[PDB]
Amino acid sequence: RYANKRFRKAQCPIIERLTNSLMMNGRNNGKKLKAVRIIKHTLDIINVLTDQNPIQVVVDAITNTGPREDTTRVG
Amino acid sequence: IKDMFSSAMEVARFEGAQIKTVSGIRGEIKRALSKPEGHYRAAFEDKILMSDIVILRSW
Amino acid sequence: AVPSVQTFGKKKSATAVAHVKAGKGLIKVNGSPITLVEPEILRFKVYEPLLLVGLDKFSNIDIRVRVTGGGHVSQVYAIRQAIAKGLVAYHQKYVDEQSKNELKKAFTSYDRTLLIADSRRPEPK
Amino acid sequence: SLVVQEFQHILRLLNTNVDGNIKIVYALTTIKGVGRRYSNLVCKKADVDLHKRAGELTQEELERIVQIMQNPTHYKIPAWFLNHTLANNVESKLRDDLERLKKIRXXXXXXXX
Amino acid sequence: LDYVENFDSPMQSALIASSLDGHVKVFDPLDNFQVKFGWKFSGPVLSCAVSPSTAQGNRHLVAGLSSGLLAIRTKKKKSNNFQRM
Amino acid sequence: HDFAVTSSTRVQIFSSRTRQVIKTFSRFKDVVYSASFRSDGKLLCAGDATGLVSVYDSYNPRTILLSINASTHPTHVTKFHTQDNKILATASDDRVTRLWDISNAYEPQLELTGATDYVRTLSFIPAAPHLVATGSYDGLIRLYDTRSSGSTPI
Amino acid sequence: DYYQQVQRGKQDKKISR
Amino acid sequence: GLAEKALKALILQCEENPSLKNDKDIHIIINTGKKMGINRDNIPRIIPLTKYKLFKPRDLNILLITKDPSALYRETLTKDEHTSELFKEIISVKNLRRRFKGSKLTQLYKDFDLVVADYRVHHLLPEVLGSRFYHGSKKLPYMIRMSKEVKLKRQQMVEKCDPIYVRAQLRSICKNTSYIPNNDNCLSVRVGYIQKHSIPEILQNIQDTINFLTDKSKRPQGGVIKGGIISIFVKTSNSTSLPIYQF
RNA sequence: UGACGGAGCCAGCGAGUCUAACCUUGGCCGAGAGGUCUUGGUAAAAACUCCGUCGGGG
Repeated sequence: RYANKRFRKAQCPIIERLTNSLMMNGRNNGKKLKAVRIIKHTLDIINVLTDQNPIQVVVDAITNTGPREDTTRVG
Repeated sequence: IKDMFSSAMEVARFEGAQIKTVSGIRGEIKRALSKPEGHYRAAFEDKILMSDIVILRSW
Repeated sequence: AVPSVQTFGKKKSATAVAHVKAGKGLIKVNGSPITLVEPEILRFKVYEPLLLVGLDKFSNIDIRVRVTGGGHVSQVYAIRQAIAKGLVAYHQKYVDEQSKNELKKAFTSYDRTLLIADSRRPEPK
Repeated sequence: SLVVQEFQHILRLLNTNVDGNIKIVYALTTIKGVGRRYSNLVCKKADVDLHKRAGELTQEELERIVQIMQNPTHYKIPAWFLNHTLANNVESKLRDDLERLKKIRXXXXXXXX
Repeated sequence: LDYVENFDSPMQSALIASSLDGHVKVFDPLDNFQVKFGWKFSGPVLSCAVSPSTAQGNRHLVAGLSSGLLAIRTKKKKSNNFQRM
Repeated sequence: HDFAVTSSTRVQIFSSRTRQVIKTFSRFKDVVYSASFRSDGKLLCAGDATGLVSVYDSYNPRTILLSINASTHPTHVTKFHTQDNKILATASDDRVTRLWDISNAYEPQLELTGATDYVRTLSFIPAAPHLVATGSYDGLIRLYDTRSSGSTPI
Repeated sequence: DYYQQVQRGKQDKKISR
Repeated sequence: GLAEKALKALILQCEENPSLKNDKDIHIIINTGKKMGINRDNIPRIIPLTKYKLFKPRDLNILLITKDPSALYRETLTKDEHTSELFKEIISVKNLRRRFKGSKLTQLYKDFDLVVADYRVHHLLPEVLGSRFYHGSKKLPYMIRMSKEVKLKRQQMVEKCDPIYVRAQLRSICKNTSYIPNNDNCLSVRVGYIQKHSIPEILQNIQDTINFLTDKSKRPQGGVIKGGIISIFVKTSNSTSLPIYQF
């Protein structure tokens, strides 16, 4: 259970937290074993291309794309 | 219940009617079933058989 | 007689009746080895009570597990629960106590759902 | 420094333009009505490789496929393996059934006016 | 052309070459590239390659012709109480 | 235990022991010239007549993992580097050889050039990962240093 | 006109019966 | 000497009436004297043709209904080049009950022309294949002895099919026709197709069926009619009965 | 967010001597009611995993 507390969502191991955001469409909700089979097929590809680690890349992906200043609407 | 009323409009002139059976149970006929032209749903007081013959009294 | 210990494992509506007795080191699920579990991606979800504590501690024991109910996934959460409970309730009975608190601290730091049923009873707000 | 070999793209078979860069098991299926398995049998009957492209297949081996395809029954082909005005009257019948019935009852008389 | 090295053979390093005559001849860099063995295939040979040194199975010399032919050649490769006494 | 074999629009994979076709690549549009494997062994190339090298994993003919649109002239030779397993180098009929880094399939890492006529072979050298032997059809085997500017040979 | 002669034969046999 | 004038009146009228035009078979229906003591199972007892054929097996949509494991029967039948095109669809009972429920069953009644089950699952079939096909005996499911292999008692019977022999059975089951036994006297058997072959082909085909059904020899398949046939009646699925051999 | 064909295994509520269709050609028996047989037409656990194959609308 990661939904109950406010910041309990942080301790999800991000590889799962990446698979959970893969099943976001009405054609895709409630199909996790399809999503896990994608990531295990995806993490193989990142190795074959860039030898380093898939999981070092996924961590380095989230560090880059998350913005640093976001703009909001004022009244 | 089949083949008592010919059209789905004929049932609608007769809904709410106190249908009874041979066996002596009562009921009412409620809605005209659509996809065949004649039949209708009817709620009795207990489980009707297949071997049983409904009769609606009239004058 | 024969030293055995019976523990249960429960997810959504799936039970898991794991008899654990002293033996040679075979681990069966429904009259079939544990290397033949169905979903084939979640097979390492049931190798967790094997590989967390170390595969040596299964060398003398048998793990007969039979499951009913549930789905494909919610049975795999039942066999990983009843193997963890069936291992950690044999060391408090027929092997040493200090083994048990080494195991119960091993499964705890990894995932507490192995031991106690995470019951997702409702909440009204 | 020479080397020599045995290609013609889009071709016309039984008035149908057959695309050259695809398999003959599938290039024959763009002809109207002929099944995929029917295109699978004729390549076997004409002793043609299934996985060739349509841009191959010299006109010797083309017409042998043509002789089988336009005349199946002389080449042991199984016979199975080959390829509302009554609405508008009964609509007029059924509305006249309603319109008479609209007359007999009084409540339905307010509709059409 | 193809080069392979340190494999199960009396000749350590092999150099085979196609000649568009069907004619694959085998050369060696230890022996000043002298001609050692020759095959002749039917039509002209375009592609030729040998299984590597780490093959640990039946080797292959696969040569490919212009006329549509592959040509593969290979070097192939009681009771318990009774036993206690 | 396997060797790739080019054909007209087809790369087949034969076996060692059974000597028959295991798998067949056929998704190519026109004739595919060269099919090498990487030194890892996982992932092979294929250069077409439409000029696209379509590198993907072997033992899996249904997933074109990476479709490098190389030159519009037909690429004859696509090889992988022996030393560094992620740098590809293709050639073309465009008389330029392009060292592709398959992290970036949308830009050549280096355009290696200067060829007079029809490069139809290149090969790498074991002691130097930077040095590349590239043979034109005019004669005149070019030798390049990819850590240099590279547009001229050494 | 032989078919209908049979068809009326079986039909008239009933109405006699 | 009454046959052709009876039968010419059938074919001539078969052209004229449009309701009569749609049907394409010729039955002979036979009212034997005494009641036949065999009750109606749905095991179709086939008769042999001594002179002619009715159908080559490449003229019919042929469905084959086999056992559960069904990979030994799917792939031996397909590849062995005597039965590649012979069957239209190879289907399993487990994949029949699961796939075709409800109104898809009327289409499959209309899609296939002749349906054949494995003999050892022929009896389970009238629940699966449905109560449409057991109206009369047009699409009544034949059985084929799959294996040329006997089941000995207290003995494992091996699973094996040989496509020479099931080709040989379909040739022996499509060239000739089939009856079914009834508890009453009246039974029917098809004799010829209305436009494949004309009256003297049918007329020879008539006299074989009344001969095979009458012989005390060839008894478990032909020794049915006891005493004498009272009459035989040529009529299609829709036409009226035309008498011939009234005694 | 494909198309097809096999193979793999997974539930939980439910069990009133009660659970279920129409139309048609034809034979025979019967004084009839009807019986019986014949004949054609029309209606009526899955996702999931694994393998094989494929790459405008009417």
